[PDB]
Amino acid sequence: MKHSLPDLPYDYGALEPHINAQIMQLHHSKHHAAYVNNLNVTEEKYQEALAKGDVTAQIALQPALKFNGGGHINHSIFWTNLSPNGGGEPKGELLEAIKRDFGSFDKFKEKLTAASVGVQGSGWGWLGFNKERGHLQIAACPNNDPLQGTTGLIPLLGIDVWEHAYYLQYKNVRPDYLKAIWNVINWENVTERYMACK
Amino acid sequence: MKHSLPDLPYDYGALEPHINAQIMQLHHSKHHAAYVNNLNVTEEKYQEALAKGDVTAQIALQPALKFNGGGHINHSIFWTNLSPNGGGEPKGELLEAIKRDFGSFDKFKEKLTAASVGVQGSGWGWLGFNKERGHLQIAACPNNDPLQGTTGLIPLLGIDVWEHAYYLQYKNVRPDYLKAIWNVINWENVTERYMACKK
Ligand SMILES: [K+]
Ligand SMILES: [K+]
Ligand SMILES: [K+]
Ligand SMILES: [Mn+2]
Ligand SMILES: [Mn+2]
Repeated sequence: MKHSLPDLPYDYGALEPHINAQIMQLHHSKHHAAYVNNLNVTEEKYQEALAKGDVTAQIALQPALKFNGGGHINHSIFWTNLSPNGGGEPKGELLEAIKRDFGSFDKFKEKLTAASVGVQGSGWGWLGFNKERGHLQIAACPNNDPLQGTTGLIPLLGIDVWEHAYYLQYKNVRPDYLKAIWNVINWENVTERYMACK
Repeated sequence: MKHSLPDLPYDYGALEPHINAQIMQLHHSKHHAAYVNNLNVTEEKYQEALAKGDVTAQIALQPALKFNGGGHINHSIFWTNLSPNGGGEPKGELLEAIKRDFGSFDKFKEKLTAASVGVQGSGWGWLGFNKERGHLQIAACPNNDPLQGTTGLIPLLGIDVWEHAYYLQYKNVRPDYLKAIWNVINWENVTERYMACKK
């Protein structure tokens, strides 16, 4: 009945040298912890305002709900999208879909990189599934706005481009972080999410 | 719970010739009614989502909640802000505050007119009360975003500048609508809302 912080499925240092253990520990144990806690606080406030029919209070809570709820949604997916066992290319129908919809795996990587580099301020780049069209789709989201809740696309792979996702290690050079992160993408998890859509 | 469409404080033609009866009837019986109906549907969907801990669903419902919920909030205030016995100027402490914060009643009208005419697309112009600062403040809101829920200001007087608020009568000439509406402002209601902000 309450949202909880999922354990990281690997050690804080498991993604070194691509994302260092200081980032992983802060990102999970400080940043995500705060979203979950503030999400639960906001949800309780929203339950009270709903039961009273206080629409002003409901609307005033929307920023916190989207930001912290989106934070919890996005980071929960993000941790499973990475793995010490990741890197390389997907296989099977996910790879065939990537080649069909984006031309090639490398072309897909440069489109998702571009979407991720192009976020001005805080946000996320996403590979999603468009269930209406039955094909893959790339989108960028601001701050912690979550993909499915704001666009209807089913999330397959997210890349956090908030500065806390990379700054300690890569400083201002966001492209260096994006170069590195391809080495730890958990294509097994992205594949499972894709198959679940179809 | 279940929100309801409030009765109008007067009949649909009571604000003529400034806002014609066809507009008032559509505005209350069709537009506000739809906000209530869609607000109730959206609240029930949010109750289901909360019980499931479905945060995606909660967030997907926010546009409909803000739009219809804000529509309900704003129009409920709007109807009480107008009156067949309105027009003229406020008195007492509200008039004192208007002179103090905007210089004069006429300069206040200019500023609220300008904010309302300046909305690009659908929206509202508002005179509000800033509780933190203890003075009056003019703001504009897009679409049906409600004043207090999005800015913290307490609404005193709102002017709907959605096209459905004036188009049938004034067509594209929103400034003529703004000039006419001053004739039906219920300063008694605005005063009540102001006094409530500070006792
Ligand atoms: K590196
Ligand atoms: K006339
Ligand atoms: K009058
Ligand atoms: Mn993050
Ligand atoms: Mn309206």
